[PDB]
Amino acid sequence: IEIDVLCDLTQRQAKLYQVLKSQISTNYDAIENAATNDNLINAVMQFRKVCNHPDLFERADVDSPFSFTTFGKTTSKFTDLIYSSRNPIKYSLPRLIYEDLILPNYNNDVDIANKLKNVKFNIFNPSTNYELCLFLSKLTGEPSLNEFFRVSTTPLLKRVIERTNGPKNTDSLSFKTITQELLEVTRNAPSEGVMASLLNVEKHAYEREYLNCIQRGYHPNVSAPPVTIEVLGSSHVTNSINNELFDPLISQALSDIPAITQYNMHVKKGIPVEDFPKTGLFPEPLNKNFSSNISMPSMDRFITESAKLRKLDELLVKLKSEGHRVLIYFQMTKMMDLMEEYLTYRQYNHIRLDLVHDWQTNPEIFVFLLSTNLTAADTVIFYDSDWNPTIDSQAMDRATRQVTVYRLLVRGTIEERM
Amino acid sequence: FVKPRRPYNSEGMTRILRRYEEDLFCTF
Amino acid sequence: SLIAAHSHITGLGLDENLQPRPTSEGMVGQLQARRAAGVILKMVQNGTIAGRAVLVAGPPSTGKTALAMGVSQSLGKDVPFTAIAGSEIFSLELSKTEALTQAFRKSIGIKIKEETELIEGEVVEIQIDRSITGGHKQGKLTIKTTDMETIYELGNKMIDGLTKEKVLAGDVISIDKASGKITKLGRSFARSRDYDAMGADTRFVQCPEGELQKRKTVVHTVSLHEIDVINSRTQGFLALFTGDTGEIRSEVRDQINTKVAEWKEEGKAEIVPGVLFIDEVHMLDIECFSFINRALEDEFAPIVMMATNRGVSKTRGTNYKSPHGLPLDLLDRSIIITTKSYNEQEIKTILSIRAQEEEVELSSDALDLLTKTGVETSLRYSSNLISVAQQIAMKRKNNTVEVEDVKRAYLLFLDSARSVKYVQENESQYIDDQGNVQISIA
Amino acid sequence: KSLSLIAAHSHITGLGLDENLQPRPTSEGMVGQLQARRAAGVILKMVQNGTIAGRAVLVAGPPSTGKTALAMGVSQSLGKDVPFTAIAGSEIFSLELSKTEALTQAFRKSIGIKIKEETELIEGEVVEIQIDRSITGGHKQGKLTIKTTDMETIYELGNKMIDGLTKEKVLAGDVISIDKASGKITKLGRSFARSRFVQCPEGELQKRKTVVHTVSLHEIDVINSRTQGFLALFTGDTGEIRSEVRDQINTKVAEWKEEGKAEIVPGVLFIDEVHMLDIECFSFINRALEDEFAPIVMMATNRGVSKTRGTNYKSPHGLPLDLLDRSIIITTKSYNEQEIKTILSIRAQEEEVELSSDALDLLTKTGVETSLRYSSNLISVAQQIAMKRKNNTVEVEDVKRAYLLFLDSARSVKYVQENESQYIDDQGNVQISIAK
Amino acid sequence: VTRTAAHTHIKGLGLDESGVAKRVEGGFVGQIEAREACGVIVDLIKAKKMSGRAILLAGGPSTGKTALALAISQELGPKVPFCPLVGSELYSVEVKKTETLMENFRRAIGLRIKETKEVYEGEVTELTPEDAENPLGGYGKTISHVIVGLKSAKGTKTLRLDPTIYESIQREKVSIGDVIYIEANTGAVKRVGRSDAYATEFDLETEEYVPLPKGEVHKKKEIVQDVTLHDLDVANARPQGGQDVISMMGQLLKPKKTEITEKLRQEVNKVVAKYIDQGVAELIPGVLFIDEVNMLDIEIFTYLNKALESNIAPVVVLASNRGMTTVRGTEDVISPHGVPPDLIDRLLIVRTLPYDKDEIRTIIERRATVERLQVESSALDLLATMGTETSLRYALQLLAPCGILAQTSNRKEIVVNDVNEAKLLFLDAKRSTKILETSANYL
Amino acid sequence: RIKETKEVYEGEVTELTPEDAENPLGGYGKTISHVIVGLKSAKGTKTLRLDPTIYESIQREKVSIGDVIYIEANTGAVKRVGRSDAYATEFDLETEEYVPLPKGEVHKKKE
Ligand SMILES: Nc1ncnc2c1ncn2[C@@H]1O[C@H](COP(=O)(O)OP(=O)(O)O)[C@@H](O)[C@H]1O
Ligand SMILES: Nc1ncnc2c1ncn2[C@@H]1O[C@H](COP(=O)(O)OP(=O)(O)O)[C@@H](O)[C@H]1O
Ligand SMILES: Nc1ncnc2c1ncn2[C@@H]1O[C@H](COP(=O)(O)OP(=O)(O)O)[C@@H](O)[C@H]1O
Repeated sequence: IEIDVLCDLTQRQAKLYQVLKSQISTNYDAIENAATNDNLINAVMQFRKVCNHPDLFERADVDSPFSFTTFGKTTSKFTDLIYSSRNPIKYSLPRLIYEDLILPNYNNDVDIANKLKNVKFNIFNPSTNYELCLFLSKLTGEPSLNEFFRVSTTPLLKRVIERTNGPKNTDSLSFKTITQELLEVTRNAPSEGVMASLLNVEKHAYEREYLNCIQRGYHPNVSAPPVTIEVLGSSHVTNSINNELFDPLISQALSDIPAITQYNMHVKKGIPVEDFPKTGLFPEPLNKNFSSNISMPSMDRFITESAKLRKLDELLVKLKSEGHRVLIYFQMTKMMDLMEEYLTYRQYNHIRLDLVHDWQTNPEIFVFLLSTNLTAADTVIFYDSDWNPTIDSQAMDRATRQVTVYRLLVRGTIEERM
Repeated sequence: FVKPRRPYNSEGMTRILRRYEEDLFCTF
Repeated sequence: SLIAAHSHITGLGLDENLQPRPTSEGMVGQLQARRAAGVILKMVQNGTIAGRAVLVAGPPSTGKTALAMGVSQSLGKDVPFTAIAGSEIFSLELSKTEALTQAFRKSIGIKIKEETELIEGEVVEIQIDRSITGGHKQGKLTIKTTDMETIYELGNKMIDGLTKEKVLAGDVISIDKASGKITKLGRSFARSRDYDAMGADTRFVQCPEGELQKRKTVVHTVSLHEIDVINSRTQGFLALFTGDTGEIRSEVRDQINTKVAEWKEEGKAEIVPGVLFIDEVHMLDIECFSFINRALEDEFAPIVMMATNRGVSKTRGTNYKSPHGLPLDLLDRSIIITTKSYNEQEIKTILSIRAQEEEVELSSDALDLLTKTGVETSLRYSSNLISVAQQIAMKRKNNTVEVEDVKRAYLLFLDSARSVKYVQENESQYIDDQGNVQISIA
Repeated sequence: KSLSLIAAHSHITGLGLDENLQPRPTSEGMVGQLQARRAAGVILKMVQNGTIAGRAVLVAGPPSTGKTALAMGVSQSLGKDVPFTAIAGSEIFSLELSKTEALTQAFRKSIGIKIKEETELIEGEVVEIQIDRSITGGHKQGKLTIKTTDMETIYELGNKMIDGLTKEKVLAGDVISIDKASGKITKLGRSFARSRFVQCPEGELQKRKTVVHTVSLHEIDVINSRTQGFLALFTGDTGEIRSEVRDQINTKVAEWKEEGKAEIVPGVLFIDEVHMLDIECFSFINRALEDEFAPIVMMATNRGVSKTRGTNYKSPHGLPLDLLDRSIIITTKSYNEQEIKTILSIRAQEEEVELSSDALDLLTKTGVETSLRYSSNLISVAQQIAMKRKNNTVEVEDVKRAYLLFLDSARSVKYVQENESQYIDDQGNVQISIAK
Repeated sequence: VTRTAAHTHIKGLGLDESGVAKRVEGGFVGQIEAREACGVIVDLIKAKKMSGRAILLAGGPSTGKTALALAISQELGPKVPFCPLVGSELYSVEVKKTETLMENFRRAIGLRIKETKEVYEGEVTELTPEDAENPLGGYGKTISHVIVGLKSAKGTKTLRLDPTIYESIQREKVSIGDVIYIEANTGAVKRVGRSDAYATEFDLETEEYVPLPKGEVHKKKEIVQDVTLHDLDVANARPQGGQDVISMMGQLLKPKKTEITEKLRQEVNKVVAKYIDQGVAELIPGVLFIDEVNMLDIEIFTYLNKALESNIAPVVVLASNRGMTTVRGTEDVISPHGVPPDLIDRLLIVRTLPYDKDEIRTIIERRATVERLQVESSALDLLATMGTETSLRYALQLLAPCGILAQTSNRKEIVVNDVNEAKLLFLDAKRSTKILETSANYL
Repeated sequence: RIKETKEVYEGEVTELTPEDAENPLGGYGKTISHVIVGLKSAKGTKTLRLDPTIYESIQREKVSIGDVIYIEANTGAVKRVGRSDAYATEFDLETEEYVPLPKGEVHKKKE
């Protein structure tokens, strides 16, 4: 019983096939002619390698963005791991520009003009403009008259980090909007309330369409740090750059403190909770899959990337349910290793590499792999099928019951001609 | 054989116990 | 609910041989356009071809939007039907080509197969461990059914779903693993010592028996454009509702196309294309037409339906006149369904159907006079007159619209021809195009 | 360095000129145009003298006469460390900058400041590194042995050097460069020791090295303004820098030149297709040229008497007369047969194409007949047709095949003009059907 | 079975080894001289030596210009970057059109780099931080170091981290018993999942269970990456990927197109040239395809005149169906194909020709055999006469309603009567215009 | 138009006592078994047995003796309306908002 199985090319296999077709200057007629005849053999070995398994031509690995960095690498009881990533682009600045425009000294007036424009002539100063401060305090309701001078002279990021929910007096002109008294009810409201459910459309759309189990489809190609600025011979520039890049308030605000460290603050040191540097302000990602740009080689894509392998995974279920002993014929040893790792992933009973004695004595085995003498042998599969009948005849009579021979074929390739 | 469970690692952390008869709240 | 303009049309009214019935499914008349729309409907339902442009043309008040609504109602559930107008393309934060690309990608649905696990049972003990600040959260949950009882481990989101929608011991909850949703079904223990803090009146449900953990396969349809907006940036799920998706790059669309093909190649997802409907397509720039001519040639392209009630008029963005207001390159790659005007019997049937939908008991002679004023004037005027005649009829406290109420409604409210007749003999009272007017009556 | 496939002006390495500013007939890839090359040499001497500022010249002529070739020759003859900004007329029409602001930024990008500074550096090959820890590890002691080809020394390290060596791993045999005052250490590579690959440094190990910096006025303008950092020089959103910081930069640069800490290096701004600017841009350009810190502006245009943009009248060269009053005009002329064939031979040499004499004569005939750029495009496309028949020299048959396959301007107009029923006209009418 | 849309019967130019086009090859019928010129252009692109070469595909409607550009892209292969574009794409509301044109120019040039990655991986065994002596000192953070112990298959390493790597580790939400993946080029951390050495049936977080990674903990692996120059420019202009606060705050902001300066482009070019000089990277120039080139303004053409003279420019392919037409943005400049005379000098025009009745018939034959339909001979002759009478495209897309009308009569044959019914139900431009002229109220 | 039924608990704080458990757990201090809170309003006084988990809500809003608070029934989630008017003359100088004592019963159902 002879039956052939037809398979269709995958996306990666067709991409590699088209790359190989475009690489060899489109002498596909000569490839077909010397395929009928059997350094063109080295050319068609790449084609048969592509239709056999795409990992043999090029191994799949960790998919990550290209790192546009110059870090400290090893040119090969603990090991120190310190962050050392830089940018390859270097912007050089002379010392004269920094020291005569940006730093104060005796011959410039950076600090004097900064004080003149920010303190003495500020209009929120209560020592000179108390009427405006009292007017604004009646307008807004701030309990302190130095609140406006503090707001106007600190940056927006520092304002939005250390913002507190301090109380305000009722005798003011600032009352509560309708949208705010709708939103403040449903902060800790449970489900099945009418007002809580009418203001929670987004979470219901999140769990209606199963958004916490979807996969990430896009990652960037290149990821880079900011451009390094270099000044030769000045430690002040290095100190200022390290303070700006790694501001402890801001980097502490974008993550947490360890829990045992918090226990060491609160109980073993007597520091209250309100004196903690405030934490946990980084936004939560959509899934656990969206938290990074690194994708892993999974052992479910390995099955689907090779069409012949997927057809074997479809076909072995019937042979396992019917209780047979299968045997595969190969031509290389690379796919011998490939089926070794695949069968150890699938935990099936196969050989480790005498063979005839172990074949006859042990019936607990399932699948045999040979590279070009059995009897209780029922179903045989030709993976790398070659129609030279000298090899196929000796493979046939090498191995009581009915015998089914299978051949895997890939549509639209060399083997459809073959 | 039976695989072991993952180790549970909670020191320096509070606890809320919600049992059938009675509820706790342990604080530091 | 409320009554809309095309609320009586739910379907197309076609047989198994794609031949229209004379009066079926809310549609009466227009046999050739209904047959062509049924052919386009089966063309969509096969799902084998992409990027075909269909143009519907005819005079106003003919049934083009009625045909589009019939196609949409015969399309069925979980098939995307984007209905836009030509004026919505022009935006201050999006380019016209980007808005057209998003409108194209809204009309392609992806049906994703997912495998979930359902857990239901009584809660025995909840232990929740939290930090001093409150960020790190972990704990164990002991759920129990009649036959089995296991102990699970909890994460941050699961504890958040446990704290809100307060669960105590003795409550019966249902957990879905892949959606992360916790629903409380009721209570069974009826705890005696209740701290009187809340006014809960939770339901008495029975003990769930059998297997604690059950698997099920669920199917949900997502749009392509939702996948681009989700993958575009960190908080794209907010931008799906706020509309702050400004000019998504091409690399995102290429990688999303590649991953959609990869999901199709394994069996997790399948592509369900839909219909994009553009009403008043003549209200578009010529750059939009030049983009449409080449966006119709892609693999991920829906079937586009366009409607026009315009003859040989000016094409926007140019200085020449073209048929239907459309350039000849777009008209080359379009098949055209034409629509013809109505008869008196069709207008009578339309008015009777709209009276049946609005729940108005019309008399015979009232229907005859409505048909007469709908064949002299337009159909929409006589359709609008029915509710006004009804509201006049309830003032006399009789639930049957006579010809007197119809005559009163015709007297009170005007048509376009009577309005231009009244305007054109009193041109001094109204403001001229040169801005001159007479305000004084003497 | 400076990756490039082949450019269209890649054969021009400068202006071919003598020591008395006389143009040779063939030098540095430039042939013909003796008067235009002499005028551009005078302008080059004006730039290299650096004592005058804010002079605008105009290079006008027919199309394909070598105006961009002249600009590229001036830019190559200037060499490095002199600013040269080349912009188009349509580049300044921004959605985030005003036109006068974009013109101001392009003006200040073309003048630079030469600052000379010296720093003391360490360079050598690492012999052996010892890090010592105590019982508790609170303090760290260290010793580093480093050598060049002439000396060898051993240094005792402190805590911050040890932390800077543990970060960015340094092993034995590595060649590194150490800056003491800033703490930055770079790995130059690995030494030639089989037992990347660079050689061991020579001479002293403590070298005082002088680096000559050149920074434009626009960079100091961006850094001195506090509204954005130096990352706006790369991201490109500076966003309408205020004027007062420019007067502060002007006064600081003036007193720097007075004290002797800096020198001013003026450069050239080149505006290609200057006729596509609005009249507001021309009026700003009129008054921006009388500033003390203004470069020498080169404008190139090829129009006749055409409409000025933003107006309703016509002007010579597309420019108003008040702008033309402050300009000196260089005029380029058309080419002969011999100049065209010399240009084509030079383009053959740069494209690595070997030509027959008859093929060169046919290319010269069809270049005089149609266009210089058409033959200069045909010559590179004939080599692929020649290589399909597997021979190296390009013969007459390849040139005739390329002339048959690829059309030119006048022929395409000729085939359009008697087939206009198949093309879309200005009124949007076309006939697609074959019959009727 | 499959999905087809207006193309995908075209698999290439279909030439010989000498550049001679066959009559029917690659789904192409006729257009022999255009296909030979396109093959010469393909050889010029594969030579990888030329910069700023521009061709123009000039012909009537429905003469096969987009088909020829698709054949160019299929003949070049997926390694060479191909950037399809319409003329209306360049008008953006976020940035000027000149920057969009230069962005597509830099997006049409590819690169291939083999990159070495320093990688730590394993299952987290011990996660113990150490505290600072004065944590509320204002400067300096709360902790000093975090000890992390990792194990692998035949290997176990203990690492001492600075806080900055631990902040990413904490942001990844790792614990004891998780398999992690630390890469040392950018400090990025990937959390793979729970180790399989413990129980896997006591979770509620729908997580997958991986085994231990093979090999040692510290590795150096080679990765081949394919990037463009625009990716490098975009990554440098909006920096994300570092562990500094500018990089972490760069991901949270809404992205926006900016005007990338020339200084960044020169520095990226210098870095790429230094990579190529080390034998690490290789350069793959590509094709930019602009369709409907008459939709561009005079300013975009004037900028193209300067952008083609750069030394890193790709090969640009344009297409137009216009006769003597005024250029957009001008009022009196009449030019061939709507393209100004300053750009035609830097161009090589490839002319496409109209078809014949037999060519229409066989094109309908391939479009019928691609859509998995069989027709009769008389219906095919009717379709060919119909295509000559009205348009090729109208005969092309009348096939699917004919197939649906054949299927609804329980037959797998397209006959003359189905084509007559498709005529009766669907019109073309000429009959619709004839209805429009003889109409009462713009019917 | 949305209608809703509210169950509320408001009044002046009389006592505030975190009751300890009978058998405390090791390694912790002050394990709350429940919280006793006494309320006082006009013509009404009622003490309440509450969840242990509202103690964090007491500690966040800074609720002390003499304050007048607002306890929602189902979610808990106490909040400080202000200070009672009887303590307005407690301190010469202060920065607080003294609100009158609320009228009606402590527990009421309002639609
Ligand atoms: N065949 C029909 N069946 C049902 N209702 C119809 C039919 N034809 C027209 N109508 C009604 O007449 C109106 C036609 O207006 P509409 O379809 O919106 O614009 P147009 O007819 O210009 O495309 C609709 O309100 C619709 O309810
Ligand atoms: N005198 C010359 N010497 C060398 N090459 C020239 C000369 N004149 C023109 N060319 C070449 O002719 C080609 C087109 O001339 P170009 O300078 O672009 O014309 P235009 O002056 O109109 O810009 C360019 O590649 C240029 O190198
Ligand atoms: N030589 C050809 N062989 C087969 N099909 C063709 C050929 N030329 C054109 N076509 C088909 O005719 C249509 C022409 O479309 P397109 O090339 O985009 O328009 P234009 O010819 O105006 O560029 C396409 O659907 C294409 O599949």
